[PDB]
Amino acid sequence: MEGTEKKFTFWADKPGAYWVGEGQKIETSKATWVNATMRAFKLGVILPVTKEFLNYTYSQFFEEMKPMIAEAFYKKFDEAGILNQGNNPFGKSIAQSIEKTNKVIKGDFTQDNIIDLEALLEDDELEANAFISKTQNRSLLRKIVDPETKERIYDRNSDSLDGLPVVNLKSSNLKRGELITGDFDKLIYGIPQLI
Amino acid sequence: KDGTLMNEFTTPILQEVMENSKIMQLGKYEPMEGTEKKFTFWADKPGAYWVGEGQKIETSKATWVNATMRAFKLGVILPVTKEFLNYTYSQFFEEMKPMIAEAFYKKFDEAGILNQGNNPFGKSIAQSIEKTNKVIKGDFTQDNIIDLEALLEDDELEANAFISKTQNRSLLRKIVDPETKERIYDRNSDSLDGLPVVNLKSSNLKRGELITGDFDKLIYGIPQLIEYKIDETAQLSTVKNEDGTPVNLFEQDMVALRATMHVALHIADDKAFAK
Amino acid sequence: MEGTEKKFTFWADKPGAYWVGEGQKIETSKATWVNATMRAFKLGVILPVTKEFLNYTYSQFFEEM
Amino acid sequence: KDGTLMNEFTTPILQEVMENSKIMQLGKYEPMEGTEKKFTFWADKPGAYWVGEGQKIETSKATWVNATMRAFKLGVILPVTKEFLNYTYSQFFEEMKPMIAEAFYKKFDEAGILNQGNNPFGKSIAQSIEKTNKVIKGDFTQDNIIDLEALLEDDELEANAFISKTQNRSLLRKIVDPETKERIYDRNSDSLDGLPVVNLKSSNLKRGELITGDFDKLIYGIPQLIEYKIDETAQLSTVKNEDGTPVNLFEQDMVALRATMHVALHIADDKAFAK
Repeated sequence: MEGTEKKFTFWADKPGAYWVGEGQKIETSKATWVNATMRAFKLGVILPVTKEFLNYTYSQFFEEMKPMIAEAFYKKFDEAGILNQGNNPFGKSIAQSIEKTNKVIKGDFTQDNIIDLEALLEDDELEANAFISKTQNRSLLRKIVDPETKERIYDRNSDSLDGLPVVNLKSSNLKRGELITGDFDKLIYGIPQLI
Repeated sequence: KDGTLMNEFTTPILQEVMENSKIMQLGKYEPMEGTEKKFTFWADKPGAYWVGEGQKIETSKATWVNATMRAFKLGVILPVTKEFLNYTYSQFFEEMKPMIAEAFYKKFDEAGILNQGNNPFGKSIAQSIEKTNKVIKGDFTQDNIIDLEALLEDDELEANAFISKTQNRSLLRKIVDPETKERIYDRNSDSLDGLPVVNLKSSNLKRGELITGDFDKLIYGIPQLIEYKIDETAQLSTVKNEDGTPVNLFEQDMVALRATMHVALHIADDKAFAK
Repeated sequence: MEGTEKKFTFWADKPGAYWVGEGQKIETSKATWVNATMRAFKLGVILPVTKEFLNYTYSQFFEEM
Repeated sequence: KDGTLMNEFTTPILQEVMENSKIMQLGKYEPMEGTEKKFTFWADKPGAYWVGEGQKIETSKATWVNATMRAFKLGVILPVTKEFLNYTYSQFFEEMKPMIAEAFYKKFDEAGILNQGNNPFGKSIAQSIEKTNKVIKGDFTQDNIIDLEALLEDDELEANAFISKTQNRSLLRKIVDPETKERIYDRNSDSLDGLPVVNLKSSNLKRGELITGDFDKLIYGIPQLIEYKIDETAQLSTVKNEDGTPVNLFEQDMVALRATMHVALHIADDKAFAK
């Protein structure tokens, strides 16, 4: 998409009485905001420019580097939206929680607080599939002192905090605390247009 | 807006409404005008080699309560002008009828299980309050949860799945206890006693858990009438308010359905009490 | 399409002496809202409708009306 | 920026009138740069048995002019964002090129006949009329128009049709001739005396018609060029304000087509008197 597409209609429905018939209607729409941007490399690219023109192997390596930079482009956009708030988009993951309402705290760490965080999510009524966590944060989350342990997995494929499988991604974030992702729309146009 | 639309917007939450309709099942589903009579028990025992004696038991259920569907107020009147002028809004209204049909099953299941806003007498919470109490939502304890299972064994009642709201499930998931047994959680769904159960959206308190045994389901169909009658009792806010006389125009489609639930002998329900 | 839609475009004139290419194009849009509804029959046609059911000559007059 | 979509662009029945006026003038075109004049006027003796005076005058006049169409900046900046989103803007650019070509012929006529621009400078019809002083003061009468047309034919070459400036033609139509005949009335085509009059829009000219026959008109070719690299900034708004035009492809294509015109002095024109 060129911008942001409008969300699907909710429309609440209930049976109620046998004779009476009433149905609620709800409308949702999203406005177009924020666009992706890619900048050319400085200092390092200038050294590679002379090598690619003279040698054939360096020119082929530069084409292979374009594919590596394309993977880094998706990694940079995801890390900024989830942590430190360095993205163009307003109200996302950490920025959305800080503006509206706080759910969890990274300052205080407790085994009972982790179970209490799941109870707060049940009252808020939000469904989560996978929780995004950095490599540095995952090492601290793996080992913890507690009287009783429930839902961790670890040995199978990935370590679980509440009781669900999640993949770890490399991002600049603090070791203390864990973040969870709900629902977010993804948009892509392509990779490398100008040579 | 003043009755103007440039582009049609897609409706939010579709899977949640469909899940609530499938969740309301315990003792089969069959098409009937009222309530069908139950199957005969007839107790049989071997006893002696020469002597032969057999007990006979008869069961029957009387026809009571019928399903009712009402047309939408205020919101449907705004949509009536849009559907007549624009082709996209008219197609959206037909898609909304299918969404309201899923909400019809969700409204009937929530009223029977919680708050007692159903036409039927003696169901889930209403049946437990009238006959005998099994569980309490006022007091919460890990030992009491194990004690509730022991009380069900003495009562002799079989349960497949326990119906629980989204707000109640969040409180039930996290609990402080010295020893934990039968929870699952990571596989598909969290278990309270040791059995798989699907969660449905219903207006209920966070404290306490309810269990379903056996209940009969009845259905006639969805959306019969398309043309809407003149509004007088229903409140209108958009464009013009109606109280007495109204112009003949379709705003919300009328649905015809019939539902009757069979009364259960034993059912587990929790009620909150102040200390 | 519902309502009314109108589009207008204007082009800017370029300089005589060659130095720099001048752009800037003007765009205008016009739209009209609210459509008039046709009036329904009242007591005047209602008196004729009763005669149309009984008499054959009055039945043809209702179609002509 | 680029919020609501209009999906409409102005085309034809405006540029066609300006193109027809330039074609109605009729002038010889040459591919080679520069011009040349012919030798005129020679002295002759009347005296008997004597050589007398004997001198012949030679004339040579070169003509060369370069013309270029100006590219948009203010309107072109808004169009750049629309071009990437909508395919209609690319088709609109082809229609805009025809309008710019029509404006190119209009600017060449306004500089000579109306003296608005400095394209021709030396060889101008309005400048030649001011130097000769053949223009009539005040409002043009029906009897005065015939006298002015007869005066031009006696001194110089007779013109086929007088140039119209839209508003001047309407005032001439209201006036009636002394004889039993309609003056400046158009049944199918508008004509001053015999030949069809050409209508042209001018900012400087408002009242008074000028009659000209012999006029040179030469063109290099068609005005079409590819757009690359941003040049000449006036107004730009998208994300950040900029003083000098840089980065990306050009917003508007600048067309180059050289045009040259030579005047033989035949126009008289008319000007209104002020008190």
